[PDB]
This record gives sequence, structure tokens and C-alpha cells, in this order.
Amino acid sequence: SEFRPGLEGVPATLSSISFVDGQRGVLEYRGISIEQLAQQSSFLETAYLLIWGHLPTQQELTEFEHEIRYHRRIKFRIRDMMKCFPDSGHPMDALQASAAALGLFYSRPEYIRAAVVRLLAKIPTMVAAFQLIRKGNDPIQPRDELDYAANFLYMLTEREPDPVAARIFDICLTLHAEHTINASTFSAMVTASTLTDPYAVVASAVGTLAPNVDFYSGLVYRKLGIPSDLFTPVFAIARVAGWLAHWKEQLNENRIFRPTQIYTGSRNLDYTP
Amino acid sequence: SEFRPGLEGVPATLSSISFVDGQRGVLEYRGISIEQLAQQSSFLETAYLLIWGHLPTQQELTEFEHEIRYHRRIKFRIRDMMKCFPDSGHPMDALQASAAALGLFYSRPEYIRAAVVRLLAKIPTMVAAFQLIRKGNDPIQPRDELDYAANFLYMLTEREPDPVAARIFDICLTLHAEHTINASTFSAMVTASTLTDPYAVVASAVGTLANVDFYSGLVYRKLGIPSDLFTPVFAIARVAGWLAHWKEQLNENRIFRPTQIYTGSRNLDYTPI
Amino acid sequence: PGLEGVPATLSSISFVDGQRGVLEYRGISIEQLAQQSSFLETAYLLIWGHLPTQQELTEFEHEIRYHRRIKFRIRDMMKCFPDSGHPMDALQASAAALGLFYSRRPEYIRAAVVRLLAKIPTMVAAFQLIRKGNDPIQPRDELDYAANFLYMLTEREPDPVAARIFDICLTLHAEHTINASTFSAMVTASTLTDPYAVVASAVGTLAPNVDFYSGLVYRKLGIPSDLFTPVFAIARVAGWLAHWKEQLNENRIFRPTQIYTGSRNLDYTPIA
Amino acid sequence: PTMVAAFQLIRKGNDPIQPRDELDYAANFLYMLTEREPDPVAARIFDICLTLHAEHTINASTFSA
Repeated sequence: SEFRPGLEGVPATLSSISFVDGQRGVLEYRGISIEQLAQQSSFLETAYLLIWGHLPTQQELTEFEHEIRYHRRIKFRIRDMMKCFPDSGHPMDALQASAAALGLFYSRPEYIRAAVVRLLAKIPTMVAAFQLIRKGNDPIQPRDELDYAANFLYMLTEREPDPVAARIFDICLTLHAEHTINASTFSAMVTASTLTDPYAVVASAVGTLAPNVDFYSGLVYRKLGIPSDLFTPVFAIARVAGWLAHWKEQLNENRIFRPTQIYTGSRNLDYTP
Repeated sequence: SEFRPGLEGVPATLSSISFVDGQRGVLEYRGISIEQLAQQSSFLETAYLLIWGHLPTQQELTEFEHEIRYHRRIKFRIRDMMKCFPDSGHPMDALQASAAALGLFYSRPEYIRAAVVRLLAKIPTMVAAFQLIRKGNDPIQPRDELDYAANFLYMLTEREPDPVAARIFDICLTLHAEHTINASTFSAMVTASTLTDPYAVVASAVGTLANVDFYSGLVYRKLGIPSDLFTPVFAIARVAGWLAHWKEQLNENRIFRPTQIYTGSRNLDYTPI
Repeated sequence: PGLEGVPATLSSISFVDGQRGVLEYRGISIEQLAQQSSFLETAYLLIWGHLPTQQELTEFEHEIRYHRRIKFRIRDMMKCFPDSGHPMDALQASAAALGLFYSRRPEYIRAAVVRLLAKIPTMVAAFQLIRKGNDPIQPRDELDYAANFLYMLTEREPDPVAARIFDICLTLHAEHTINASTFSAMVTASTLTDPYAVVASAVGTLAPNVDFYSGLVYRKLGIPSDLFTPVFAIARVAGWLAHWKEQLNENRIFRPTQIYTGSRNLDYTPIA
Repeated sequence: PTMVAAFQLIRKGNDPIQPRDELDYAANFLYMLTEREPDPVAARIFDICLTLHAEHTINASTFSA
């Protein structure tokens, strides 16, 4: 008989998607070094690679980009629900409440193809709307003649940025979008095995997520004009690709997780009034 | 499966020696309560009870006491070797070393009756002797007139006491002679389990060993004994218990044998230096 | 009856699986560890838990080599024993009263292990010679562990090949899991003591399979026929010391309980 | 200097060291105290540092003799 405290060194599944070696430094998403990706690529490229399993042509990329550009705007009942929160909460409580209630509204082959589109589109709008409403003012609407990183930074600032900062923010979003098994990813994989929809899974993963890279991360963020409190929620968009990757293939093996225990306490007693 | 930390609450042995009960205040030395035994009895008359198992007559009592008093003496080889001991070490380590150096001189069906008279007559001489030899003197030698406790006090302080103090000390000794199973008695049991002599048993027990105290401290300080000597005294009495349990483990011969549960590494390679 | 199949601790040091034939010392099977490893390196493994660099092996070897000599009051206390007492009695007295001299009680975790590993074989070799009629022989300063021990015991320094046979037959024994000696070491050490006492009690209770290959390989090298069990203790102290350090972070205590079958409420008269 | 060195050792548990018969005054003393044989340069230096202390005129100790 053996034992394993805190569940260490134990295999849990058979991945394919990312590899790190750590003897010289080899970090690759699906089999490509990190610098070939970080010099001449854009975010939707990386995310199509991660999710779907290959690289796209010209047609399919232009179609994905237009579709994601059509679904960027929030409805009016949802703003009418946000208006009543207290103005003393946090951003992670706002994020769990909104991501959870967005599954009341639309839920029921396209099934796998649309949910990914809405989740990729509407998150940064919600983050920015509550940033404004927390202060007395109104929400700002989205433009239709901009691109992902610059559009988000405008909705937060109401000042239109020059292309250099847009490109820099975009690749700093490229180099965070994946890593291998840790707490949050095991929690998404535990939840998603009872055959559920992506809104509960992301609700639960963002429930448990709440020199090193941190030095320069802090500085290059502080200069672009982003408040302090909004540090960590900026993470959770960069990463929302990783988690969806997993939901797709853990839905293939139809098992359920359940270990057992080693009872260690007082035995056979009797009911004393 | 199951697991208990500290064997805490697992039955280990059978017994017929003592009984305790703590919701009402009951404590029995073979079924004769503590009050009517501390009212008109002495240490030797009890000790016969615990070890052998039934109240004695008068003829045997005379024989017993006469014999445990014609053997209080020692040779010059033990005293000559006692001198080569340091003079800045605790008296407890000297107790252990001397109890384990009795074994060389005396060793190898009246064999379980000689051992008791020897290990019961020959403790006080030696603890007092080291008390004197530590700070530069010569040790006293006992006369054939005084009693057990009277003679201990005379050897320790050189000036005779009055009889009332002797009587009080004899009570103080017949209180501390037994209780239920503890750490030290557990050590003596697991070491006797494989048929070895009584001396080794007493050395390992003393090694393990290093309300009522709140007043015993006072009663001892009054009579003129230092602080360094509060613990060896509490050992003199107690031997009369360890002995008894040795005597018991000899009827069944079955040797203690538990197991473990691992949680370490498995399969590795010796990497060259 | 007799504590069978009952889980007493959680440990990590040695693993043995019977029915399929295996044995490991911290995760490395034994037949791979015998052919390219010496003794002191194996003690270092079984104590701290990680094989060492080059400089650390060097400093351990030197530190051991400087602590083999033995002051003159200890010699002068050994001369009074009698010439008719067993050798295991000499070993209990010696290892128990070596704790009167050096007891301060990781500035006090790394000296004790050094002296305990240094000054045992000297004592067993001396009392051999003193019991016989003549006085002890000092240690050299140009040999290695098993060569030095064999020269102190017999005076005629051996061939290197015999040294190496001795050294691997000294690593074959250093470890094995729960038994009566080891359980008594832990029971003693649970109350937070220092080593010179737990070793005294553990050598108190020790007093074709491999009881046919030991006999002969021992009898050829030139070893008397009574020092058979004491030489075994030289091999085993390593094992025991690991335990005193593992069981010092749990802090609990031992206390099992008993059942009763005796008569109650009798009537007192001392004169029976 | 034999007496001074013998008590320096016995004060510590060990034994006294004996003298050699193939050395000179300052180096011999320094060996009996160290058990490590010294090179001639330090021997000569110690010797002349012993030369320049061996006399002075009337003070307490000399009046007492």
C-alpha cells in the first residue's frame, strides 16, 4: 500500500497542446518556437492555432475576423442590470456575476462554433463598462473602424491611440496566452467532465484564479495609462483562449473524477443527550 | 483503510495489576483501595503485594526485610571507577551509566528472586554517592540500625533526622509507586519482549524518563534536598512498578511487529559526479 | 495479539516489495548502488537525502579523518572493567557514558553525527586488546576506513582487495525497515532527547538465506568468533541516526491503552 | 619550555608530546607546541625577537630577586 500527499507527480490526462522542457528554455504552443510566433503574428492567429488544431488560409482568417467584429456590442437589459450593483464591490465579483448571468440569456455543430465567438467578443466591453459606471458617468460605445487592442484601449480612455502602442500591447498579449497544468486549469477540467456549457466552466475558473516577468509587466503597463485595480482582470482575457482549448478535448473522454480517502478519527460512540 | 496517529486509543496488552477510573476517583493496587493501604502499611509490604501477588504473612516478612539490608554494600572496584566521572554533568546521565554498569559484575530457578533484592537494595547508595563525589568529598557508609527512608536521609545529609520525618517520607514514597501504562512502561515492555535480563530494562527505562507537584515541591524542599535532585528521587519509588511488568511479559512469548506506509520516490539513476 | 498489521508512522526512507523481489535505499535499487559507491557517500544519502557535489564529499571525508583519536580519561576508565564480562555489555556502558563528556544541549546537529560516526570502532578494538592482556594500538593516518579498522584489530595491514570486499559487505546491511530494534529507537526518541541515549537503548534490545555467506567471508578475513554481533552494530548506526532526525519534526508522543481482567473491592489485612 | 608546553596540552584532554633530538631551540619549542615542523625563516625570526628582550635594569622584579 502506498500514498501521495497533495496529489503530486501523478499523471492526470494525455495532453497535446503545449510543451516546456526547462533545461535550456523551450516553450512552444502546438510545436513552434515562441519567437517565430512573437515577431510576425497577431492575436487571432495564435488563438485559431490553439483552439482548432492547425493554421488557417486567407479566406478563413478574414471570415473569422469579420464575424468577431460584428458581435462586440452589449444589449440594453444587461446595462439595466449592471446599473444596480453597489459602487463598492470589486472587479472579480463583477466578473463572476456577469459571466454567470450571461448564460440565462442565450443557452440551450453551430453549438460549438458560436459560444466561442460570444465569449471572445463581449468580455472587454463588460470590464470597461463597469469601470466607468463605478464613477458616476456613462458607458462609452464601440467604434467600427478600429482593431482589437486599440479599440479596447479607446473604450477605456476616450482618446484614440497611435499604431505603435497598439502593436506593442498586442504582442504583450501574445506572450501570456498558455501554460500547462496548474490549479485553475485542473478546476476547469474537473467542472467540464459532467458535460456542461462554457459559461459555468469559465465562472468557476475565474472563481479560483482570484528578474521575473513581473518587473517589466508592471512598468510597461503603468505607462500606457491603465489603473492599478485593473491589473489582474487584464490577465483574464489574454488567457481565455487556453481554457477553451481544454473544454474541447476533455469533452471527448467521457470519464468522471472521484478519488477516495483514508478515514482518521474517533470511532464507535453512543448518543449522550 | 484506516490510520491512527500515536497508536492513540489502540489496545495493546492485557493486565491484572492496577485499575483506574477518573469520573469518580478510583485507583486500585490489585483490588484494595489506596486509603486503607496508605493508612497502616509500608513500602516493602506493598512491594511484596504488587510483584508477587497476595498479602504476606509475618515469617516471610521478617525474612524479606532482613535480607534487603544485609545487602546494601558494594565493592571498591565500583567506587574506584565512580571517581573517573566528570564533575559538570547532570546526575541523571550518571544514574543511567551506573545502572548499566552493574551488569558486568553480576550476570548469568531462584534467579527471579535474587534480582529483585539486588535492584531494590542498591539504588539509593549510588545516587547519594554521586551527590557527594561531584563536589569533592568522600561518600558515607551505612549503619545496621536505621530504616529505609531514615537511612537514605542520613547518608545524604550526615545528620540524623527525627522519627516523624521518617514516617512522612515513607508515605511520600508509597504514593508514587504505580499508575497505568505510560511512555516509560511502554519502553520497558517492548524491550523485555525478547527475553533479556532486568538490568538492561532498567537502563532503557531511565533513559526514556528524562495537583500533586504543587505541594510535593514544598514538602521536599523543607527536608533539605537541592533542586538538581527532584527528578532522581521520583525514580527510586518508581522502579517497584517497572519490575512488575517485566515479570508479566514472560508468560506469553510473542514479539511486537507493526508496519508503515510510504510516500517517497520510485525508480531513479545514479548520476556520475 | 502482538501488534500485527497495524500503521504506526508515515516514512520515506526505504522501500521493499517481497513477492516480486526488490529493495531500495531512497529510490535506487541496491545492485546498482553496490558497484560504484563507497560507504560515507551512502551514509550522506541516508541522512540528508541528496547525493552531494565534489567539495562536500571532500570536506566530510576530512572531518571524519580528524576525529578518530581518544582522550586519556576514557582509556583510564576502561581499565577497571572485569575480565569476565560479555562484549555487548561493554558496548552499552561505553556508548552511554560517552554522553557525560560532550553534551551541550545546525550548530548542534552536525557535530554529534561526526563523533558518533568516528569513535565506535576504536572502542570495540581497544576492549578486545585490553581484555586479552595487552594495551591498545593507536590509529594510523594514511589508510582508509576498513583498512584502518583491520590494522587496529590485527596489526598486519591487509591487501587492498580485502579492504574493498569488506567495504561492500559493510554497505550490504545499513538499512532495513520496521523491526524491534528500530521501534525501540523511535519510542525512546519521541520525547525529544539527544542521540547518545537512543543508541544506548537500541543496542540494549538487539542482544539458503544470508546465514551461510556471512559466516565464511567473515571467518577468512581473520575475525574472532565472538565479535560477530558487535561488528554488525558498526554497520547499522547509520540507519538509526536518520530516524532520530525525522521523528523530531512530528512532536507528538506515544501512549497506547490496556484492557482489564482483575478482581475488585477486597478487604484489607496486612498480616495475611 | 617543556613544562609550559606539557601543561598547555594536558589542559585540553590530550597527552604531552616528546622532544626531538635533531632540531634547535626555537624551532623545537614551536614544534612541541604545534606538532608541525617549521621552515628555517620563522625559526630565525623568533630567535632574534627573543634576543632583544633578555635584559633591562632595576625595576620591581629584579629588586625582589
